[PDB]
Amino acid sequence: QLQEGVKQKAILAPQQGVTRDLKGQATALVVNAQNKVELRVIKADRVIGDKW
Amino acid sequence: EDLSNYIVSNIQDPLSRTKGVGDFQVFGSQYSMRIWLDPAKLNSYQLTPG
Repeated sequence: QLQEGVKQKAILAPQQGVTRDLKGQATALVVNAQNKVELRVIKADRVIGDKW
Repeated sequence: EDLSNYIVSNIQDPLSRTKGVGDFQVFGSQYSMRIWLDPAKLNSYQLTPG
């Protein structure tokens, strides 16, 4: 397991929080500031234990 | 094609279980794992599509 690089601004979405839709992309459900659920498309490179 | 997959996936199941509806067709069909080759990468590795 070669080690390289650090990203000082990274986001770790949980595995239960992102789910593949029927096309093949990754979609996660977010809420707004107006309190309404909106869908956002996700691309995910790595896995670290239990987070994307 | 996304709409045709959505039809064949989950509006064809309740539609045909109703009474009176006979045979029917849909415009297009379901998805397929479409694999896009490129000839530069096939050249780079000494590969052929066979």
